[PDB]
Amino acid sequence: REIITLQLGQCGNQIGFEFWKQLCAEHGISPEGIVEEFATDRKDVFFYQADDEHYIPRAVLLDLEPRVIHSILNSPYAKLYNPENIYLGNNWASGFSQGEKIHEDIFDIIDREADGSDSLEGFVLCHSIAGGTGSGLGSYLLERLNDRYPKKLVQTYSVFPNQDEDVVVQPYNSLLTLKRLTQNADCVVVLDNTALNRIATDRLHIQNPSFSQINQLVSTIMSASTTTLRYPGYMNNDLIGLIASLIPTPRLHFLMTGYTPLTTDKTTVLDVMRRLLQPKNVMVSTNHCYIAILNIIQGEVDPTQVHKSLQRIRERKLANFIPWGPASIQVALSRKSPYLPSAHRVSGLMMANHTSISSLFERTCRQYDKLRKREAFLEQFRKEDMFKDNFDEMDTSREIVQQLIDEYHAATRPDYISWG
Amino acid sequence: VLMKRSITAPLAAHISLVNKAAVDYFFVELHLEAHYEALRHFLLMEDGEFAQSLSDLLFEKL
Repeated sequence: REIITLQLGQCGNQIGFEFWKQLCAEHGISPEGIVEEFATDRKDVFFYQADDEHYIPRAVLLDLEPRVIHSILNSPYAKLYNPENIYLGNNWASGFSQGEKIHEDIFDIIDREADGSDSLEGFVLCHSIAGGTGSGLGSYLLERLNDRYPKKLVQTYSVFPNQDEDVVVQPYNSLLTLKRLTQNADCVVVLDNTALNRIATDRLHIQNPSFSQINQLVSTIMSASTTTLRYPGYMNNDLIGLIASLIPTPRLHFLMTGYTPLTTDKTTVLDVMRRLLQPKNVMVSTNHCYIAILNIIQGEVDPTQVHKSLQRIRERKLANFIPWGPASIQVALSRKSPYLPSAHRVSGLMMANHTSISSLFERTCRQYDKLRKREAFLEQFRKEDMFKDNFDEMDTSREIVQQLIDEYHAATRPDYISWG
Repeated sequence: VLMKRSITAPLAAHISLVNKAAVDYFFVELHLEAHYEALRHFLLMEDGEFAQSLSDLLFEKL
């Protein structure tokens, strides 16, 4: 419905500014907030209706030790948004305590936007896990939103720390943030930085500017999630109607991501469905089984080829699902976005609950367990000591993620009617 | 042969012109092609922000 995006950390403010620039380029808006003569669309999903027909976007700009936020200010697109949400480290405990002291002022900032809106449906959190300023601060702030607002939804557009490492404190930070994500979030969209870097090196031969193209990829994915909301469709124009179909139980809420044009910075639909089932198109690097598969496409589509192609993917017998529940591959169609150049006309996206992410979680679990038992990589930091003299929250997060991996591998079995 | 072949000639030439111009008038003057994609928004409940607001309020009563 109405969604306010929340951005924290330097990387998170970068990807939020990239998202707002992508939505300025997508919709008929100037970088001043002026409505254009070709703007009809719904623009009350992220844009607050301002007084001179300005669709001023709903953004909360929060920073911790700002360096790149000055460059975000140094732009003509910093006059498009920012309806007075302004405010002035490298560890999870440090960022957690730094958010802990300033919680009242940022909560007043959130409260201003909360009473300002007519309605609200979800919170978008854009920041990186174990990224320093994002980690710790994001987990504390996530605790505060779901403590304060149990009436709304939480979605997290996040990258997981899979970059093959010097910072050695990152698995502890990721596990603590992961405990907060498992019990205080309803949906987390997980991507691998290595798979995105492999695709970026596949399309062109870049070495250094991978991050900018990854920002564009997350921008297109985040706009692709709500294109059916901003532009009139039929179904999953409520976010919860989309989120409900993939999640069987509120511990398994992590979604695979795939996008079928891979040179992005006409074709038959069964072909791009089979293409989207590839891990070369999936943005994440024993037998694992999908729990539920639902896919989005917006582009040049034949309206009658949908039943032919869904029959063809059914009788292809290509994906092997989960034997306790009656899921389906669910085909949903959205509108291709106008007011922007329509190139690479067929564009599809998949959101599916797969147990293959349990292998990546188990790799991070094994790395955490090894570095924790060796105890030469946490190194007893003063922020970690002042946060916890006894260091039992890491053990609690270990217990939570051990339960999660057990739930994962029990869901892969046909015995998940009883709890695991 | 016996058949009309010079009496039907100024007649069948008029029937087709009449029917096609009459169909043309509806579309390009009265916008009949827009009324279909108008009833489709409501009566088929195609459009968002209308069905999610009508059914949600109505079913609270029963």
